[PDB]
Amino acid sequence: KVFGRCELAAAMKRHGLDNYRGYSLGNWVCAAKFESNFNTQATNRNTDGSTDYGILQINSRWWCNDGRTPGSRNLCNIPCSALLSSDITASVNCAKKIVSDGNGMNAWVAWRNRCKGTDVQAWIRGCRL
Ligand SMILES: [Cl-]
Ligand SMILES: [Cl-]
Ligand code: NA
Repeated sequence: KVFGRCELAAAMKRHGLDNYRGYSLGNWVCAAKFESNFNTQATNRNTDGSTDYGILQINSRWWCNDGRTPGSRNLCNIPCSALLSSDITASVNCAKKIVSDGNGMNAWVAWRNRCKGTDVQAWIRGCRL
């Protein structure tokens, strides 16, 4: 599923992401835009053989099991394919665990490079929340 911007903002808000660990809704929408272009089916292979999955590009080395990342952990206790669903529930619940692990949203390289320190409220502007 390819979300609209306001559609994703509303779905993330309903799943508890607005101000989660102090990160306003605009940060999460900005991250999803540059991680996946709002596409729940996005995958990308990394150099170490891990793969990033879904609308927030969650990495198989630490967070989900894809059966092909040897010596990886599965800290969200899900198959990585669950992160590709049109229902973002699994991605959001895993994201909540990642952002809580000490490094905040710096875990997402696109957020660090393209959202951090910008006017992220622009990403939810005009949406009916
Ligand atoms: Cl915001
Ligand atoms: Cl933080
Ligand atoms: Na894994």
